[PDB]
Amino acid sequence: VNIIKKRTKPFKRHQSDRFKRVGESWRKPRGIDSCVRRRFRGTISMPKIGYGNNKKTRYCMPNGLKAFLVRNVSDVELLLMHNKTYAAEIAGNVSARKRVEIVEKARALGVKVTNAG
Amino acid sequence: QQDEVIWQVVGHEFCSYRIKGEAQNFCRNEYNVTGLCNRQSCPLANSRYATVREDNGKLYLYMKTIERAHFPSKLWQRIKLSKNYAKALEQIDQQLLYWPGRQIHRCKQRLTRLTQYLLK
Amino acid sequence: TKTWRKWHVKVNQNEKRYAIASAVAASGVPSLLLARGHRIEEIPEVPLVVDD
Amino acid sequence: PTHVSKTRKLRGHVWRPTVNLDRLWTLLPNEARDKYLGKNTEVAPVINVLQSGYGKVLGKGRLPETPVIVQTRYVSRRAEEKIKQAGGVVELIA
Amino acid sequence: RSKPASENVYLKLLVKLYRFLARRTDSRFNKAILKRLFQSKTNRPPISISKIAALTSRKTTVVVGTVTDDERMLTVPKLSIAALRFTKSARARILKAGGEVLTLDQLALRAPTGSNTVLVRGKKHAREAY
Amino acid sequence: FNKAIKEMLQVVEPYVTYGIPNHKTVRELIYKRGFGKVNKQRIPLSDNAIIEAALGKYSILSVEDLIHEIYTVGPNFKQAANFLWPFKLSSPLGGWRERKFKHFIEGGDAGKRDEHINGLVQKML
RNA sequence: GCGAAACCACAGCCUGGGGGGCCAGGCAAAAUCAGCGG
RNA sequence: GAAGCUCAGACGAGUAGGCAGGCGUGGAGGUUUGUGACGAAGCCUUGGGCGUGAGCCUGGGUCGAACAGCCUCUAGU
RNA sequence: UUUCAAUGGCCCGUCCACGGACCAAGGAGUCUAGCAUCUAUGCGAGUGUUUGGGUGAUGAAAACCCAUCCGCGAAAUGAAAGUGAGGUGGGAACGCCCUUGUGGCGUGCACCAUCGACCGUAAGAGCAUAGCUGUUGGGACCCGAAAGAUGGUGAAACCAUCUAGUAGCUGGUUCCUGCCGAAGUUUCCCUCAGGAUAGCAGAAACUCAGAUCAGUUUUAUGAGUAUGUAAAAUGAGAGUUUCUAGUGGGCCAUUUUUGGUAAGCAGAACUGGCGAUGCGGGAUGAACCGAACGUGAGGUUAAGGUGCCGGAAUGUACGCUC
RNA sequence: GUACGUGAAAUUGCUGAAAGGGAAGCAUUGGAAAUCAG
Repeated sequence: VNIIKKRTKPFKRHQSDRFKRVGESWRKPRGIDSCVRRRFRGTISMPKIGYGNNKKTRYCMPNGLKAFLVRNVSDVELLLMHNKTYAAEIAGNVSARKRVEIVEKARALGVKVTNAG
Repeated sequence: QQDEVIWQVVGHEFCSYRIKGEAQNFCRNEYNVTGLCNRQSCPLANSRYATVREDNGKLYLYMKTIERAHFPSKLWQRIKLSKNYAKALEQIDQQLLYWPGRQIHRCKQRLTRLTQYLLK
Repeated sequence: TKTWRKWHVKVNQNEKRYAIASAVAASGVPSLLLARGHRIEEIPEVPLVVDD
Repeated sequence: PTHVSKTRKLRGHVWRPTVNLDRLWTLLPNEARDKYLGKNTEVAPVINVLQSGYGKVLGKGRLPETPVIVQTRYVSRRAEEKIKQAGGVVELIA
Repeated sequence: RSKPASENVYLKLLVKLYRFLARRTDSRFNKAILKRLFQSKTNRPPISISKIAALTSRKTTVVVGTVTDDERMLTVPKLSIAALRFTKSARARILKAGGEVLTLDQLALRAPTGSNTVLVRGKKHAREAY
Repeated sequence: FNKAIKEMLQVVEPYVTYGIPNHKTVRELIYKRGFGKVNKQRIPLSDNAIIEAALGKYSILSVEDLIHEIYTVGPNFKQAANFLWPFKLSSPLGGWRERKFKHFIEGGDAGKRDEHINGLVQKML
């Protein structure tokens, strides 16, 4: 089954653009005349549960593999069973010596590495 | 006491073999057959099982029984396979015919990817 | 922060003893030992008794 | 538990003690119950209700029919005759 | 209530056993037992050994909850009880003086459909101030 | 359509249009929009076994028997029509008259329109 | 040459309708200096 | 993973209040044969991926010595 | 990502007014005692070791063990001396049938009742701990008011304390998603502010598979076209006892309506909707016309509309007007 | 490099790109250029 994402653009907090003190992270408004809370025309859209994506295609990359974070080679040995549905992702702090050990091991085990470079 | 009370201790949440991820969990134990925290897989949880692993271009199968399940030194019985891939598939499944055969698929699957690893 | 917080907690002595008996019994299940994290795949038998 | 509190989910939104005859036989040791109750013996037990924490005996319950001596500081009017058909007597403490 | 409020792992085994029996037999005994395993501790009050003795002489006796002891009564009849828990005094009195004590897992082995079993309950008053 | 429904449709006279259905209209509605209230569920009449499992007692077996019991208004009209989930129709193809909320006799589209329901339900399917 | 402070939601063209932000109109060319209304 | 799996149908505004499930923070016990001078933590980026969301993971840059996943305990979160 | 075009979009919080130049860090329902409810754990007519003693060589302020007491419960009642305790109906479950079943038949826990007795008893259910929530008191969610008191230093003022003095009030109160969701008012009590019972909103424990209910109408009326009443249509599973919040404002329009007049009005009773609510149309809009909102695709409508801005006939037909 | 570990934001200077006729900011849909992936 392919992937369809019900929405691509992120959710940005209201007036996040206007102010640097207002973060770019979603907080639900609480004013009783807030046009954003009252969902007027041309206002920003509030996150709802209706936007949730398909269960069979959730936490899936556009190549249909769920990203499993890998710290050492003994974690890649765990993806032995699930090479057809999980993609091994190298942790960002694994040193250069271990990183090549994981990539070579994953190549031998037939486990795709998201950030092999 | 028995397999289900042990299950609700070692299996359900806390083990030394569990890996909980973004939405699910794995099972690191070497003697597993799926890699998942499932009853039909977890030996700490369940009685006699069978699963295979890889050593230096060679395969080995481990088996256990119930009378011996209290003596951990010789609890697992190992058999070494160093002949061929298709032979290994037949050497494994033949020894598990008297055994429930629901997990023969998982066992046979494991040998294939272990063999594929040896080739690659 | 005050020093007359509740630092120590009362427990019924009986459930203290229930806990020990339960944990002693769990010390004699080899499977519970493995999840706890003890590399005892070569231990001769459980409970592992030794000479006096 | 300040992790499970409600402020956590709100971040962002603005001298005569009494004994009765039914309990009377229990004050005596369990061993001598098995050798004084139901056996016709000349020696009768002594149930010193004072030395267990009560000063008065009340009339609740029925009586096993073994004559028994009961030592009390006080006794109900309808307690004492109930032990009379039981064959025992109330012995009053000075 | 779809599950008991207790983290007792042994209780979840009784519920698991009696969730199977509830949907796989027509035994209204099983459905009643499964529902009463869900009820809280306040709704599973204790029954006494004497009261059970009276109720049998007024078949295995089944009570979900505890079976305490009555010291006022002296010579205990022969009884076959099956309860969640037994007080130490009550268990000695039932076992030494006459019959035997059971448990809800054993009772399922005995009478999976609950045939020839009396399902008693204890006075649900607690304090009841007024 | 009885006397206790005369006033039933007079109180909500401006809110409903009602009329006498011919055979074709009753036939199409159940065939294309026929959902039976089964086990408190809106299960479509994909086959006759669904009706029988629900209306077997009233000697109703297939859709046509159910259609016959409806059209002829038989002894089991109440149970059959109660078993029929309220048909969910589409806004009519071509639209209504301009002033839809006036009485039908007055050029609107509310109220008793007699046979013309059979000329409307075709638009509503 | 030296060199501030008040003050600052955002800004700044008018008529009419509901004020500078809305609707419909009139119009609409940078950067600036000087006197000076609201 | 019986806390699972499977079939079906209906419903979706929401203030006061009511109710459950989660995300992040500092420390504690346990665990991961866990990460690290072959570059920890932080920080930055017109780089990528994930989640409806709080948030998370990652490439490159900068940097120099410690840090984290999991089960639980605690709060000057 | 940046820009461009088309359509849309009033500045946020607060109560017009007050706050807001910008940024980083800090920053507010906490600890604790008592009580109440609920859930869990241990035990059970008991229950609670941690005032102490014992013991602990290795983290010895931990863990572990225990004597006598004592707290609460195990009996009440009187002000006090003193005294001091069922059967009928249903009914959960089981058995039993006739042969399914139905029904009958037993059995009857809880509880409900009636109908009975005993002085409240009637075959005891608590005790401890931890958690959640509620409430009362401590600085007591954070900040903030005019005085005062003590003891001083100057020549009434000043200084450090009491002091985090006093709040009925002002301002702020920090993460997400989901579910459910009001009242906006009678009732009374009530010197005073309020207190209420009830209704609306919920959570748990128990009956009948009902002809039990219904913002409905019929049937039968009785009396004066209406009025109330009791007794078929239609839909719906209807119920109950127990507690725990929130609320008791107002605005708009209809009905009569009595009192009114240049004319407004004035007064109730009554009914709705807004109050918690986006959306299309009405150029613009608090009450007007439509319509109640998960996220998207197509189809089709409502009210409103089709000269152009503007999506859609510079349509058809018959007429009036300079 | 002692204005000395890391060196954020506000704030400013230059460089490059872009747009600007009495607002900007944002939203949906696409083009243009830039860039990334599979």
